[PDB]
Amino acid sequence: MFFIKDLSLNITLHPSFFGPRMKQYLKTKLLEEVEGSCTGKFGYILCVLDYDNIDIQRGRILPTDGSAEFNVKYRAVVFKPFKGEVVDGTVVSCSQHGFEVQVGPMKVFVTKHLMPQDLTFNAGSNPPSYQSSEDVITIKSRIRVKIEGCISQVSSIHAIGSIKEDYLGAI
Amino acid sequence: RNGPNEHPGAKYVIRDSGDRIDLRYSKRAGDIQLQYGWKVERHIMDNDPVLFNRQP
Amino acid sequence: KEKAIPKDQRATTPYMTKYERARILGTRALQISMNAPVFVDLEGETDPLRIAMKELAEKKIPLVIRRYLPDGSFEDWSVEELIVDL
Amino acid sequence: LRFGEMERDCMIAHGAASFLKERLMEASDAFRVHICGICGLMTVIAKLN
Amino acid sequence: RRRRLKKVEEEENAATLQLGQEFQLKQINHQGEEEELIALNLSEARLVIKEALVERRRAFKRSETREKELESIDVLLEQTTGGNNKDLKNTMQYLTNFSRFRDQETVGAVIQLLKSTGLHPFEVAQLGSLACDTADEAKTLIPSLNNKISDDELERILKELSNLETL
Amino acid sequence: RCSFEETVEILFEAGASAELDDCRGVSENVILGQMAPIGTGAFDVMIDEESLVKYM
Amino acid sequence: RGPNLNIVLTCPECKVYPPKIVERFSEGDVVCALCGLVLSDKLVDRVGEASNPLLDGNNLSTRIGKGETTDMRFTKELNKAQGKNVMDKKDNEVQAAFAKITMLCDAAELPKIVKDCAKEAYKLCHDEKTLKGKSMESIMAASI
Amino acid sequence: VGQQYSSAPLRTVKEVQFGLFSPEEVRAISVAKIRFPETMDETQTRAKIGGLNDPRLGSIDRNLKCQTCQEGMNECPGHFGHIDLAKPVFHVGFIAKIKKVCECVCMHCGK
Amino acid sequence: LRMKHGTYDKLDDDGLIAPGVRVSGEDVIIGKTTPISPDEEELGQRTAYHSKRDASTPLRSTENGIVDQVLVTTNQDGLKFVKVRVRTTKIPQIGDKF
Ligand SMILES: [Zn+2]
Ligand SMILES: [Zn+2]
Ligand SMILES: [Zn+2]
Repeated sequence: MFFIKDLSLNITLHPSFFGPRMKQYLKTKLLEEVEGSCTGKFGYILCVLDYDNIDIQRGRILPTDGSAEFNVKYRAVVFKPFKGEVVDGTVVSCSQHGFEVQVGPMKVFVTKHLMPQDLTFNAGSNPPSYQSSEDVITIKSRIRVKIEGCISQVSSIHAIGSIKEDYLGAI
Repeated sequence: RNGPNEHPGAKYVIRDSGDRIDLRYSKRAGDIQLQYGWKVERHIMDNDPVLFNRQP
Repeated sequence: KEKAIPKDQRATTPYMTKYERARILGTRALQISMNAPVFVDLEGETDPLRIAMKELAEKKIPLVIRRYLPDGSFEDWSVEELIVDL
Repeated sequence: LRFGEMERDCMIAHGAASFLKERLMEASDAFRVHICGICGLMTVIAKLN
Repeated sequence: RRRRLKKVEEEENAATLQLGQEFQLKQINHQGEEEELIALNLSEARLVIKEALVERRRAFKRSETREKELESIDVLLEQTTGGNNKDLKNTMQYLTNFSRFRDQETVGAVIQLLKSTGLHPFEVAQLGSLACDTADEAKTLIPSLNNKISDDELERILKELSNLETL
Repeated sequence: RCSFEETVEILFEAGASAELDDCRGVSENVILGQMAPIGTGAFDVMIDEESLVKYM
Repeated sequence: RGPNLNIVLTCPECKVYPPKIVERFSEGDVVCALCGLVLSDKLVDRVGEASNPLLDGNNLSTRIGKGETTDMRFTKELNKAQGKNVMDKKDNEVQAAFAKITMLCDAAELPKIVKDCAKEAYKLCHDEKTLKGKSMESIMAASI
Repeated sequence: VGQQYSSAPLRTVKEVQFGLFSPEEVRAISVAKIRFPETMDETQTRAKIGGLNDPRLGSIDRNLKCQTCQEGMNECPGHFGHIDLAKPVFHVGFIAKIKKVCECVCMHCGK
Repeated sequence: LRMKHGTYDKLDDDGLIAPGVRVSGEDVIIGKTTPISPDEEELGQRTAYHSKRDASTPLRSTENGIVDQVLVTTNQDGLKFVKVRVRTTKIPQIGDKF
């Protein structure tokens, strides 16, 4: 799911950037340290909105580091997965332990036990694929997956999905 | 270049990554090339401020 | 921000304290040692502490001192506006 | 050499807060631990790799 | 702020619309003003993201079928974003290949369409992201819709959502 | 208080009474190895952008 | 049959394996002898008690005795309770045998090495099916 | 060398909240249940699992890792085990405090 | 294993420096080894070749001089033990008390 979130970050500036154009460096650091990053609390931080109007507060010199610590408030578009949510994606990898679906910046892992019984793994075909009477699931195929679990770490999110329920699977 | 056995000299070189180089056992590859932001742990020289104390 | 006293009613001394000068010189000296842009002209000087002293004398240290009060409130004083008389 | 309590008192009387910290931290045992925001205990298992 | 120790927290679950602690319905922005949780469907998210990229490109410089749009987004992405953008490239590529509403007019119609139901922001965003043909499909793909909207309204809403589908 | 005398008795009473220590004294900061709010620590040093832009 | 949990010190830069490693104990450093890179710092060099894990194995025990202030009642009962432990009973037999071996070896004016070997011989040869119908005196005399 | 980089934010201790451990907390915090009064197994080559020096509580040797965090001696803070006592026992440092509470409340209804 | 960084060049086959030899800091004056138990690897560096570990006695770090006397005898228990004496001359300097 895509949300527009109000986020805060603590950025550190090396003393080498204590010049008349330090605010630009803070903006560059924000786009280089936040955009594309993953946080278990807010999901994948994708894009920073209103790049011209970030609120840069007064910086605090750290006692022994000598660097300035800036609190930065910004508005960003973040993708956060939730268990029980249904998403669409493209299969990127297939193996004996199931296939992986790519949904935006996230990869959902579908285990065999979360697949319908008829589906079976066929390593003989190149590329390997899951074959059943009605459909074939392979790399680049489009699958509707229901996220069954999400484990969020401070800098990583991994989810497991299922295609057993009705109206799921190959699109 | 002087090394750790001649005052004024130096004992360690610390790179920006946090790696510390003992100047003993380091001359095998020759003198190290210094870079900005590095640290040279060198002998305390003249006019260095130091705290001088007598107990009690 | 109720703990930031507006500049028009600051009741603290307009003079830099000895501890404020010591930390400002040490703070700016450390920054100079880390290749910070020097805003004062150097007529020949390599010690970061001496460069900081030159900056303080010419009022070119871009720092402010957040003086804290025993109730949690604070006052912001620029190094340029603080009198260095001690 | 021992930087004892009396020495600490003298440095407090000098107002050298940063020097007092460096003596007690970087000239002696300095250790980094991970604490939990819910419980203030040092019971966080950190797989830093 | 008083003491805090382990309290039993409602496990996150989309089916129950229990989105957690930071994704509550009522949010507080940087100005302290109360706001509703902004949930975006795939088409809305695609427009919002690429609307900021063009503005970002404008900032630096001053101081359509699927394939061509995909390439245009790709070239714009590399120009207007910094390093370690491996996630944003996949996101923009994923949004172009899974969006149902192309232009702003189409998206604007959807927003003015689904806001009459009074559903949760998560539910409306889901109804604009997944193509459902029957009310039963939306009732099982979005378990939260159960006992919130009658099949009579859902059937017509899905029909109108499928109506404004380009290509 | 535990730094002076009766260290363990004071700490047990702190536990039973669930005392909150706000770490505003020198001893608490010495124990935690952080800059005490004394002398050079009685204030914070911030960076001034308004002056940075005009110093060039 | 268990987790590895082994740390091997090698120079990331030199990459030569096995590496030349020098332990600068005075400096508290472990340094690569070829490049000088330091691999581990802050190496370490009554609060405990010693025991010999060759005659006693793994058995940590503590005595109960009087202090600067003590009532004989508590000491007598605590010793009474401590004696009635079922697990420590097994090893006390070996310790009692050690005590008598020490007494015999001391009344014989024998060196400490002799009694240490005698006690070790007893422990190794004890608790076996062959020596179960023989008197303890024969066991002790043979061990000595 | 120094300690390895961490992704957690670096903060300064602002408050210390003293208190008492609950039995539930001691069990939850514990990484292992200590049930053997030994330190090494019968071979005296490795530490006994479930004993005092369980490899799960940390390591104090420069050559071994912690089985819990997989970090060396200079990074592992140590991990707590727990022993479930057969019967409740007093805390020697609170007996006087415990006595005073007993004289304050009824010893049959706790009021 | 665990041999000290000093020099063993002055020891003889019996692990003792002959009297009359000059010694300095970190020099080993009594060489001794003890056997080790297998299945214990430290910092790697422990191969099948290694079967002994160093238990030597080095000269005091700050002291130097010439070995004056070495006597080898047996204790009350019959174990071999040795005494090594080292000579040095102290000449008055700017820190000596009189
Ligand atoms: Zn916790
Ligand atoms: Zn090397
Ligand atoms: Zn550990």
